Amino acid sequence: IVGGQECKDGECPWQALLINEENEGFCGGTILSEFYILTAAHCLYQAKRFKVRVGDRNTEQEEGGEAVHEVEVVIKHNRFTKETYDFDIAVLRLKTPITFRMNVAPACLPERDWAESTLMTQKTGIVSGFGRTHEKGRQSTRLKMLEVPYVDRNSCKLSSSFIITQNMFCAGYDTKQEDACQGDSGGPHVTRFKDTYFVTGIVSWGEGCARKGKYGIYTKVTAFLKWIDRSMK
Amino acid sequence: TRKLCSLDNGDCDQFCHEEQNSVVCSCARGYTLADNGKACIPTGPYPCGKQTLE
Ligand SMILES: CN1CCc2nc(C(=O)N[C@@H]3C[C@@H](C(=O)N(C)C)CC[C@@H]3NC(=O)c3cc4cc(Cl)ccc4[nH]3)sc2C1
Ligand SMILES: [Ca+2]
Ligand SMILES: [Ca+2]
Repeated sequence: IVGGQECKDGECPWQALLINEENEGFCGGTILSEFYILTAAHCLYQAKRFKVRVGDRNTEQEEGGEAVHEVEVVIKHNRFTKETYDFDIAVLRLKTPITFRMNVAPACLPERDWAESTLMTQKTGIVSGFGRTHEKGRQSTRLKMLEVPYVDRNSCKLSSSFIITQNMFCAGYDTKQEDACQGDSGGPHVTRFKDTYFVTGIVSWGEGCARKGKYGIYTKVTAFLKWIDRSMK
Repeated sequence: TRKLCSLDNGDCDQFCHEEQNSVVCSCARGYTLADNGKACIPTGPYPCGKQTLE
């Protein structure tokens, strides 16, 4: 996250962190339930073996609430393609259930039509993660969050060097210096509605971070709600 | 002119659907629709979508 603020205690409890063999975070996820993490398909190629950390807000310290879960099954969308990052979505089933507690709790899955008509027409959503704090920078040791405007789909297509499929949407700022960034990928984009947070996106890609005339590109969760349902059985 | 689910989400806490010419509310998994047919009440601890307060 470039800009924004730290997640304070209890604020981003649906955040998961995918960690490689060196215990270092390379991607984000969203807690969907005690057994299932939502993340991006492209994140699966970033490490041969990986686990999921939840409850973490500061990677430099053991504040007690943290827990690592092994992955049992990886359910990657069969139409994912590296070239366009279309269908950039995966669900992970954990070997052991997550225990909800302070800083550890699921985001809600919305219903498609309502979400599209009511959540994705709100002014902003919220993206969070431990990713880079500027394009060239290092990853953040603190969990951050950032309010990001939904972006008009035509502006987004005109802004972009690469194809924006209907499985994607855009969010963030034209020139203001706040955006998600590398390492946030796979993490949550949720939309608040009356103090309840619904998952609306998965951090997917951007052309660098916070570049002028460029936006964050997210997987469109509402295109995949049946698919997530199925994957979770 | 905004009617039903387009007028303030139909007064629903969460999901609003229009059936016939009337608002029907519902709720994410882990919530129960209240007796007024509009509010959503959590059925247990750590309901989805709530920031944790303890
Ligand atoms: C069709 N393509 C899909 C993948 C892609 N990645 C691209 C890229 O520039 N990536 C960076 C260099 C890339 C790289 O190092 N290369 C050698 C290509 C590695 C990932 C980088 N990603 C990000 O910096 C990133 C991810 C992200 C997510 C969101 Cl929501 C907002 C901002 C944002 N910024 S451009 C592109 C176009
Ligand atoms: Ca920690
Ligand atoms: Ca920008």
